[PDB]
Amino acid sequence: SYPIFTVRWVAVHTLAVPTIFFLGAIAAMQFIQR
Amino acid sequence: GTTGERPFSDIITSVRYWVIHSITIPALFIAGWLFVSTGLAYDVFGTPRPDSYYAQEQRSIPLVTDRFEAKQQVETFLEQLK
Amino acid sequence: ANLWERFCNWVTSTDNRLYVGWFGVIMIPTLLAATICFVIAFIAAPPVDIDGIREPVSGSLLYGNNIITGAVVPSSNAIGLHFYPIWEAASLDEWLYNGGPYQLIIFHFLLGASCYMGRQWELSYRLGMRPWICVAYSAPLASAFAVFLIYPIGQGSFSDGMPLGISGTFNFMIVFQAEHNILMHPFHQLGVAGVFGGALFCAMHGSLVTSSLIRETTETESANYGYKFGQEEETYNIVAAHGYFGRLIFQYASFNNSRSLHFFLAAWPVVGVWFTALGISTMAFNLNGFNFNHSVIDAKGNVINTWADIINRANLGMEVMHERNAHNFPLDLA
Amino acid sequence: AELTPEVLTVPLNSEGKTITLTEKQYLEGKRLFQYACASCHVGGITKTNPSLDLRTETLALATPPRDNIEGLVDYMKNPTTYDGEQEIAEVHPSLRSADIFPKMRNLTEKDLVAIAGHILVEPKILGDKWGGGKVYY
Amino acid sequence: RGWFDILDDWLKRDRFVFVGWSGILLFPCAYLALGGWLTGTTFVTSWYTHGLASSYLEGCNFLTVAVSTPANSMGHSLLLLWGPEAQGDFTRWCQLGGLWTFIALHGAFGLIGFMLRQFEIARLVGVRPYNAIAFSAPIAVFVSVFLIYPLGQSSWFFAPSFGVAAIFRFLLFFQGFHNWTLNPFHMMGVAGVLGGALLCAIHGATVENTLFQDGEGASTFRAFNPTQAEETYSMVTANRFWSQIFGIAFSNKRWLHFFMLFVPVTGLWMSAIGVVGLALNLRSYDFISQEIRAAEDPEFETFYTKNLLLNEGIRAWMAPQDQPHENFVFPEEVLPRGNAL
Amino acid sequence: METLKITVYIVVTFFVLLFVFGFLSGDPARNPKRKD
Amino acid sequence: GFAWWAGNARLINLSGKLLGAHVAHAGLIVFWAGAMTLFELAHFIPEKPMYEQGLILIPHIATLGWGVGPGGEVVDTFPFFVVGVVHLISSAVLGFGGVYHAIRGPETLEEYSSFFGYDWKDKNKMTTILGFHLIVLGIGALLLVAKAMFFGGLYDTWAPGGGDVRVITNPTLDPRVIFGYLLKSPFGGEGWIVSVNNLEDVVGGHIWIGLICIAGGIWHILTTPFGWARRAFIWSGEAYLSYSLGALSMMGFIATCFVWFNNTVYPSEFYGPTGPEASQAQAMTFLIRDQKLGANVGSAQGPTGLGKYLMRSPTGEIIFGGETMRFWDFRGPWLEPLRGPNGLDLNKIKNDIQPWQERRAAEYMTHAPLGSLNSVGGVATEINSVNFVSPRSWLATSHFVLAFFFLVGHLWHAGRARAAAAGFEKGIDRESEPVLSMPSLD
Ligand code: CLA
Ligand code: CLA
Ligand code: CLA
Ligand code: CLA
Ligand code: CLA
Ligand SMILES: CC1=C(/C=C/C(C)=C/C=C/C(C)=C/C=C/C=C(C)/C=C/C=C(C)/C=C/C2=C(C)CCCC2(C)C)C(C)(C)CCC1
Ligand SMILES: CC1=C(/C=C/C(C)=C/C=C/C(C)=C/C=C/C=C(C)/C=C/C=C(C)/C=C/C2=C(C)CCCC2(C)C)C(C)(C)CCC1
Ligand SMILES: CCCCCCCCCCCCCCCCCC(=O)O
Ligand code: OEX
Ligand SMILES: [Cl-]
Ligand SMILES: [Cl-]
Ligand SMILES: [Fe+2]
Repeated sequence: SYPIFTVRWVAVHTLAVPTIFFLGAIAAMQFIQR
Repeated sequence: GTTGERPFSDIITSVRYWVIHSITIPALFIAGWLFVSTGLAYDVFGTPRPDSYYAQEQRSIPLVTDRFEAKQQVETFLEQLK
Repeated sequence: ANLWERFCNWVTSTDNRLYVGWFGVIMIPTLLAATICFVIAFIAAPPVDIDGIREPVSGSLLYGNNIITGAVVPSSNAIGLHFYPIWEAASLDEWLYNGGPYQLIIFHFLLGASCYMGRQWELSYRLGMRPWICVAYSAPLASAFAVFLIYPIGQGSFSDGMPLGISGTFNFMIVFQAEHNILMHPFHQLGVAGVFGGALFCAMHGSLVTSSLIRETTETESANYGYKFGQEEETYNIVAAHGYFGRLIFQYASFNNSRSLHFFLAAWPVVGVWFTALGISTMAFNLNGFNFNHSVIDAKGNVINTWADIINRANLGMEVMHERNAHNFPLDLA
Repeated sequence: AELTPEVLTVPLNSEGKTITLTEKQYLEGKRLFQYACASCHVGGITKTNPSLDLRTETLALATPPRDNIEGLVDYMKNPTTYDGEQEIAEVHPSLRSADIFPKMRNLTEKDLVAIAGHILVEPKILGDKWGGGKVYY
Repeated sequence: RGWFDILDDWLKRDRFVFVGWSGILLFPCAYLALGGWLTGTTFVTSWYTHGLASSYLEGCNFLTVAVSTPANSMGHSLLLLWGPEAQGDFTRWCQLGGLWTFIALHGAFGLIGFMLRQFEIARLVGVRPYNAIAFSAPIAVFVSVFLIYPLGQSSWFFAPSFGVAAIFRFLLFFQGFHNWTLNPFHMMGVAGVLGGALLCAIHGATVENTLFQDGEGASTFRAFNPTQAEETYSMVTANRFWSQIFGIAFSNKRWLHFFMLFVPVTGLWMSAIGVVGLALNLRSYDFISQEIRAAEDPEFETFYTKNLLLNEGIRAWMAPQDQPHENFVFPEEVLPRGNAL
Repeated sequence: METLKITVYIVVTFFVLLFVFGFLSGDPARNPKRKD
Repeated sequence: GFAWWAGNARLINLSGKLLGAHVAHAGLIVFWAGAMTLFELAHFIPEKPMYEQGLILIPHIATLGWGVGPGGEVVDTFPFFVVGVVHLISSAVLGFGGVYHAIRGPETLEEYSSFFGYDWKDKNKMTTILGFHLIVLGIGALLLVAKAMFFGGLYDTWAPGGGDVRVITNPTLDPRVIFGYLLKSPFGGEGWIVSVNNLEDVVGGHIWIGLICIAGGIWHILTTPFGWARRAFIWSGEAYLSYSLGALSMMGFIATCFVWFNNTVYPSEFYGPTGPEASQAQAMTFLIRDQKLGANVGSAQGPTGLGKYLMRSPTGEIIFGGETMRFWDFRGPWLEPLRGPNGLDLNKIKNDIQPWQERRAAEYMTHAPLGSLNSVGGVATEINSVNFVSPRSWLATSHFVLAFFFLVGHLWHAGRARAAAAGFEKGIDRESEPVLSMPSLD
C-alpha cells in the first residue's frame, strides 16, 4: 500500500503544474503577429 | 534502497495516472494559452504590446529617470499613448 | 646482439625514466626546436610586421615588453599561408622582420604535440593498460590545432592565428568576437559548459572523496598519510559518499558505480572541449554565431533592441578599431 | 505606434501627387527588396558604392529626381548615374538588363511600385538608421 | 519529547527529497528565485529600465530573454514590492525592475540554504563537511559579482542581468571598461577553472584506462560493486604511466582528490577578489611604463596597446545604448574608427 | 641558406625513417601479454 | 559481452547480419541522395543563383554537364529529377536486401557459402574482398572519364565566354603533371592537389586512378600479404575499421579544403565565390569605381605607404592591396584576363575591364562566404535582411566536423583493436599486473 500525497508529490507538482501552463502561454506566443 | 514512496515508473504506466493527467495536462496547457491569447498576460505584467512601445511620432525611450516618482513617470508615458 | 634490434629495444623500453618510443623519436626533436626558438624569440626577437603593412609590433622582453604583454608575433599577412622557412629568407634579419619564428614554433609544436598524443597511446600498450587516455588529450590537442592552423587556413593567413603570448591571446579572442560573434555560437556555449562543468565536477568529486576518507590518522598528522601507495583497499567509503550526495539531491541523481562516475568525469569536459574546438574550426569557414540583430521590431517597424543588439554595439567597436591601418575597403571579408 | 496610412502615403511623382500604399503593398515591397536588392542595398546603403544611398534626401537630389514612385519605377527600368548623364543598365539590375540580372525577369509592374514604396516608406519608420550604416545599427 | 524535537524528527525523516531544518530556508527561496527568472523571461519587459525587450512574450528567444537590472535611477534600492518605489503595485514593480532584486536576494538566501543543507546532511550521514566547504567558491562568486560589484558602482543597473545574452554583454562590458583580462585575479581564476576541467578529464580518463579486469564483459562497468573493498583500478600502473609520460605523477589517492577540491575552489575565490576590486573601478587597466614609452615613441607597439584601442572602441560604440540614462550623444565624427571600417 | 636547407632535409628524413622503420619492426609484438 | 549501447559490436562475427547492416545503411545513403535532390529541385528557382538557394546536390549534378548551358544558366531541370528519382528508387532495393539479410537471411554466411563467408583473420580472403572493391572503385573513376570524353563533357568555368559544358578530348596523361600535384607543397601558392585548375588534368588524373585501382585490385586478388605486412598490422575486424576511419578522416579534411579554395571542380557559378575570391572581388570593385572617378590606381599610396589598390607580393607580382594581399594566389576566370607576366597589368586595368567583370566582382563581393548560423548573410555585425550562407561554408564546416570525429573514431578503434589483440582490452589482470614485474624507475 503506497501513499498518494507525499512531500515528493508536492515537489513534483510544484514544478510540473506551472511548467505546462508556461508551455501553453509560450506556444500561443508563436502566433502573435506585429 | 527505497523510502516507501510509490515508484515513478509504476505511476506513469498506470491507468488511473493517465485517466487524471490526460485532463489535467491539456487543461493547464490551454489555461496558459488563454492567459496570452486574451491579452491578460500583457496587462498583469505591464509588458508593451507591439503597438505601444512608442507613440506614433516618438523615438525616445520612456525611461524611468526618478526613483520615488518612477511609478508616476511610467503612468505619464502610458497616458502619452492614449 | 643485433644493433638495430638493441636500439629498438631501448626506444621502446619501459625501463627508461621517461618513455621514448617511436612517437617520441619525432616528438623529442620537434618540441626541443619549438621550445628553444620560443624562448629565444620571447626574450630577444625584434618587432614583427604581423599585418603586412610595415607596422611592426614588438613582442619580446628586450624590446620593451613584460611577461604579460610579450609574445612571439604571428607571421606577416604578406606571407599569407605561404611556407616561410629560414632558407626562404634572404637573411635572418628579413625572416625576423616578417615573423618567421612563429611558423617554425607552431609547426614544430603541433607535430610534437600530435606525437605526444601517440606516445600516450604507445606506452599504454607497453604497460598493458587500456588505450583511451590519448583520446582525452585529443580535446586540448584539437583546440591548439584550431587556433594555430585551422583558423589561419580558412581566413587565409597565419597572421590571424593566435599569438604566442598572454595579451596576444586576448587580442585574438576580442577580434574573434567582432568577426564571428563567438559568444552567440552554441559550440562555444558547450565549451563553456564543458569547462565550467568540468571544474564543478572536479570540485564535487574531490570533495565527496575527501569527505568520506576513512579515519586512519590522528589529528596531528595529515590525513594523506592514511593512504599508502599501492595498498589494495579503497581509502574512502563510496557508499557513505553516495548516501550523502543522494540525499543532497535525490538518490537516483548520484553514482554508486565508480566506473560510471569516472567515465562521466572523463567524458563531460572532453566532449565540451571537442565542441568548442569544432566551434573555432568551423568559424574558420565563417559559419558564425547566431545573429539576432534587429530581430525584434514593433507594429510600426521600429527596431526594439534586445541584449543581442547591445552585444552588436560592442562587436562594432572592436570591428572598427582592430588593425586600424590595414583596411582600405568597406568590408572586412577575412 | 503603428503603420498608419499617414506613413504609407508617399509622393507619386514630382508634381507632389501622393499615393497611399496598403500595409500589404509595403510588406510585399519589403519582401521584394530583400529578394532583388538587399544583397547590395541592405539598410538603405550601397555596399558596392557607399557614397550613394537610398535616403530620401539623396534620391531627391538625383537627376531625374528619384524621391517618388515614378522616379524609382523608371530607375528600375532604366537606371542612370546620379546626374542622369549615363545609363548604367549593364552594371545595375533593371528590367532593361534582365538578361544579365535574371532576378529582374519575373518582376511585374505592380512589384516595382511596391519596391519603390518600400524604399520611400522605410526612412519614415527608421529615420537615421535607413542609409546611415553601421553607426546606427 | 516536546514540539521542537517532534518537528526535528519530521524534518529529518529519510524521504525521496530530504527536507531538514535548512529546507525551510532553502526550498522557498530556491523555488522563488527560479520562478522569478522563468516568470520574468516569459512575460516581463525591460523597456522602462533599459529600453530593451527581454521576454518570450515580446519576441525574444532563449538566448536573448533576461530578467534585467533596475533602472540606474533606483540606486541600490532593495525595491521591495511594498516599498516607496512600487508602492505595492505589482505591475509597476515588474516594470521598475523589482524582479531583479527579488531573484538576486531570494537567490542569495537560497544559496545559504543550500550550503546549510550540505552541512545538515553531512552531519546526519556522518561524513566530513568538505562538499559544503567547496561550495563556498560558488557563493563567493555570486555575492561578489551580483552584490558587491553593483554596490560599489552607481546602482544595481550595472550588475549582471539574468539572461544568456545579457551575461555576454557583461563579459564585453568588463573587457572594454575594466580590461578585466589583464587582471591577475581573473588569470588565477582562469587557471583554476581550466585547471579543474583538465583534472576532471585526466582523472576520469586515467581511472577508466587502468581498470582491473574484474568481469568478463566488454562493458567494464558491470564489474564494479560499490561495497567491494578492493580498488577498481591500479594506482601503481597509473603512477608509472604518468611518471614516464609527464615526468611526475600522483602517488597518494587522498592528495589527488584533495587537489581536485583545492584547484577550482581556489581559482573561483581569486576571481571574486578581483571583482571586488572592480566594484571600486580598481582595475588592472594599464602598465604605466608602457604608456610613457608609447606616448613619446609612436613606433612603439605591443599587443597591450592594440587591445586598449579595441577597448576604446567598445566603450564609445556601446555606451550610448547600454547606458541610456546618461543621454550620451556621440556625433559620427567623434567615434574612434580605423581606416575604412 | 642551402647548406641549412640540405641539413634540415637530411635530419628530418633520418628521423622519419627511424619512425617508419621502428613501427615496422614488429611493434604489435612489443607488449607484455600476447606477442605476435 | 557488449551492452545495448555498444550493440552493433555484437555483429562482428555475424557475417550475415553484418552484411544486412551495411546494405541497409547503403540504402539510407542512396535514399538521402535521392530525397534531398528532389527537395532541392522542388525548391529550385532558376532565376536565382544556385548559391542563394541552399543547394549542395544540384551544384554537383550541374558540374557534371547536366542541366546547364553557357554561363552556368540552368536550361533543363529534367536531369536533376532523374538523378533524384533513380537514387530514390534504388534505395528500396538496398533497403530490401538490407533488412532481409539483417532479420531473415542466414546470420552467418560461411556455412551457406565459402565464397561469401569470411574470417577477419583470413588474410587471403580479406585482400580478395579488398581487391574486388578496388576494381569497382576503378570502374567508378572511369565512369567520370567516360562522361567527360564520350557522354557530353563537364562544366568548364574556365571555358572562354563565361563558362560552358565542354567535351574533354585531350586528358592529361603525362605523369610529371598528374603526380606533380601529389608532390606540390600544401602551403600557399602551391595547394597540393587542391590547386588542380583545369579539366584536362582532372580527367587524366582519373584515368590514372582507375587503372591503378584496377591493377591494385587484381594484385590483391592474386596475392596474400607479405611477411613484413603480416607483422606490421593487427588483423581483426575492428582493426580494419580503424584503418578505414583514419582514411575517411584524411579524406574529409581534404574535401574541406577543396570546396573552400578550389573553384574549378566546385565552380563559383554554382557554389558561390570562395573566401579568397570574394575578398579579391572587393578590391577589384573599388578599383573600378575609383578609376572611373579619375583616380590613378597605380600611383595611389595608401595610409601605410603601400599602394591603396595595388602592391607587390613578396616575390614581386603586382597584386591587389589592403588585407587581400593575403589572397594573391587566387585565380579565377573573371580576373585572369587582367594578368600579365608581372601580375596584374596596369594597362589592361586602365583600358580593358569589361562590364561583365564589373558585374561579376560586385556579385562575388556581396556573396562572400560569411554568414551566421541562422543564415543571416554577411559579417557578424550585419543587420537581418539577407538570408544567405554560402554553400562553401556549409560544405566546409560539415566535413571538417565529420573528419574530426572520424579521426577520434580511428584512435578509439585503433587503440582498442591493439588492446583486444593483446588481450587486455577489458582491464589489468590483478594476478599478472605487468608493472608489478617491472623494476621501479628510481
Ligand atoms: C524563508 C523564506 C523566505 C525568505 C528568507 C524571504 C526573504 C525575502 N523576501 Mg520573500 N517570500 C517568501 C519567503 C521568503 N522570503 C514566500 C513564501 C513568499 C510567497 C508568499 C515570498 C514573497 C515575497 C515577495 C512578494 C517579496 C519578497 C521579498 C523578500 C525580501 C524582503 C523580506 C522582508 O523585508 O521581510 C520583512 C519581514 C520579515 C523580515 C519578517 C520578520 C518577522 C519577525 C520575526 C517578527 C516581528 C514581529 C511581528 C511583525 C509581530 C506581529 C504584529 C501584528 C500583531 C500587528 C527578502 C529577500 C521582497 C523582495 O524580494 O524584494 C525585492 C518582495 O517584494 N518575498
Ligand atoms: C564507419 C564508421 C563506424 C563504425 C561502423 C563504428 C562501429 C562501432 N563502434 Mg565506433 N565510432 C565511430 C565510427 C564508427 N564506429 C566514430 C566516428 C567515433 C567517434 C565519435 C566512434 C566512437 C565509438 C565509441 C566511443 C565506441 C564505438 C563503438 C563501436 C561499436 C558499437 C557501436 C554502437 O553500437 O553504436 C550504437 C549507437 C548509439 C549508441 C547511438 C549514438 C548516437 C550518436 C552519439 C549521436 C548522433 C546524433 C546526431 C549527430 C544528430 C541527432 C539529431 C536528433 C534528431 C536525434 C561498433 C563496432 C563502441 C566500441 O568500442 O565497440 C567495441 C564504443 O564504445 N564507437
Ligand atoms: C544504420 C543503423 C543501424 C543498422 C543498419 C543496424 C542493424 C542491426 N543492429 Mg544495430 N543499433 C543501431 C543502429 C543500427 N543497427 C543503433 C543506433 C543502436 C543503439 C540504439 C543499435 C543497437 C543495437 C543492439 C543493441 C543490437 C543491434 C543489432 C542489430 C542487428 C539485428 C537487429 C535485429 O534483430 O532487429 C530486430 C528488430 C526488429 C525485428 C524490429 C523491426 C526492425 C526493422 C528492420 C525496421 C525497418 C523498417 C523499414 C522502414 C522497412 C523497409 C522495408 C522495405 C525496403 C521492404 C542489425 C544488423 C542486434 C544484434 O547485433 O544482434 C546480435 C542487437 O542486439 N543494434
Ligand atoms: C554487396 C551486397 C550484397 C552481398 C554481398 C550479398 C550476398 C548474398 N546475398 Mg544478398 N542482396 C543484396 C545485396 C547483397 N547480397 C541486395 C541489394 C538484395 C536485394 C536486391 C539482396 C537480396 C537477396 C535475397 C533475396 C537473397 C540474397 C542471398 C545472398 C547470398 C547469395 C546470392 C547469390 O547466389 O548470388 C546471386 C547472383 C546473381 C543474381 C548474379 C547477378 C548479379 C547482380 C544481381 C547484378 C549486378 C548489380 C550491380 C553490380 C550493382 C547495382 C547497379 C546499380 C548501381 C544501378 C549471398 C551471401 C540469398 C540468401 O542469403 O539466401 C540464403 C537470398 O535468398 N540476397
Ligand atoms: C584501398 C586501398 C588499399 C588498401 C587498404 C591496400 C592495403 C594493402 N596493400 Mg595494396 N594497393 C592498392 C590499394 C590498397 N592496398 C592499389 C591501388 C595498388 C596498386 C598500385 C596497391 C598495391 C600494393 C602493393 C604493390 C603491395 C600492397 C600491399 C598492401 C598491404 C600493405 C599495405 C601497407 O603497409 O601500406 C602502408 C604503406 C607503407 C608502409 C609505405 C608507403 C607510405 C606512403 C607512400 C607515405 C605517404 C604519406 C603521405 C602523408 C600521404 C600523402 C600522399 C603522398 C603520395 C605524398 C595491405 C594489405 C603489400 C602487400 O603485402 O601486398 C601483398 C604490397 O607489397 N598494395
Ligand atoms: C515570481 C513571483 C512569484 C512566484 C512565481 C513562481 C514561483 C513562478 C513559477 C513558475 C514556473 C515554475 C515556471 C516554469 C516554467 C517552465 C518552462 C517554461 C519549462 C520549459 C522547458 C523546456 C522548453 C524544455 C525543453 C527541452 C528542450 C528544449 C531540449 C532538452 C529537452 C527538453 C524537453 C527539456 C510570486 C507568486 C511568489 C509572487 C511574486 C512574483
Ligand atoms: C584523381 C585526380 C588526380 C590524381 C590523383 C592521384 C594519382 C592520387 C594518388 C594518391 C595516392 C598515391 C595516395 C597515397 C596514399 C598513401 C598513404 C595515405 C599512405 C599511408 C601510410 C600509412 C598509413 C602507413 C602507416 C604505417 C607506418 C608508417 C609504419 C608501420 C605501420 C603502418 C603500416 C601502420 C589529380 C590530382 C591529378 C587531379 C584531380 C583528379
Ligand atoms: C522572512 C520571510 C519574509 C516573507 C516575505 C513575504 C512578503 C509577502 C508579500 C506581501 C506583499 C504585499 C505588498 C503589497 C501591498 C503594499 C501596499 C503599500 O505599500 O501600502
Ligand atoms: O588580420 Mn587579423 O583580422 Ca581576420 O579580418 Mn580582416 O583580417 Mn585582419 O582584419 Mn579583421
Ligand atoms: Cl587588433
Ligand atoms: Cl582592405
Ligand atoms: Fe576518483
